[PDB]
Amino acid sequence: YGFQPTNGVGYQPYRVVVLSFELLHAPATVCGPKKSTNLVKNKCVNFNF
Amino acid sequence: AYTNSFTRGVYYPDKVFRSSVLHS
Repeated sequence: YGFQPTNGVGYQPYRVVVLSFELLHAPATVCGPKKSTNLVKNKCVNFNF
Repeated sequence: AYTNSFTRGVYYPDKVFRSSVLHS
């Protein structure tokens, strides 16, 4: 590419980042931010581990 | 020399517990 500052859009350079989330078969890893919370029991509950 | 394995080289395909279950 011979990039030059006086190029019409669609010929100017764009920087690209491709994030690819993969899930092999480990025990866990990075994730969003959760506030967690105590653990109940013996009670019908709605859980996320 | 060459030799014969008999029943060798079996590994747990992954995590996940499991009990009596002829799993394929």
